[PDB]
Amino acid sequence: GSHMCDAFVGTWKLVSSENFDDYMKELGVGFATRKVAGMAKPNTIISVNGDVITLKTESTFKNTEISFILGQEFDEVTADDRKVKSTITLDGGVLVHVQKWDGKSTTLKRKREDDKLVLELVMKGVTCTRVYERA
Ligand SMILES: O=C(O)c1c(N2CCCCC2)nc2c(Cl)cc(Cl)cc2c1-c1ccccc1
Repeated sequence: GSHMCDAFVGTWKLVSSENFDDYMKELGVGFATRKVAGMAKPNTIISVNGDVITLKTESTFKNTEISFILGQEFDEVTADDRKVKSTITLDGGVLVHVQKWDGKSTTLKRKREDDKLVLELVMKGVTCTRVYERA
């Protein structure tokens, strides 16, 4: 049967970024990591099996995979090596991903817009946009 998350399922390749260096800086990412991460064009497979959503990313920099159930907090190690407590929820048709660590929080929103998957990343005053197309 069909589900709301269906529009996210697929293979997505990064095409563009706005304010990513600023966002990483706000997170405390060091110079060299910012430069190397900022060059990459990662690919992410988003799949669903029952209630479990998996996000599998492959790139020249880091490979990551997370699996989760909507609304259920989980442990995540981010590409910049933060050890966070994450929760991913649907807000209408937007996936909202909150990461908490050391009393800090960042919010990552995934939305479908035209044929794209658009990510909005917010840390304190900084907003970054990452745009993906199907691969
Ligand atoms: O796009 C990502 O998967 C991703 C990412 N994103 C954040 C939004 C949701 C998906 C994961 N956040 C990053 C951060 Cl906060 C720091 C660094 Cl140093 C690298 C990344 C990368 C990243 C960047 C380049 C290659 C691999 C992962």
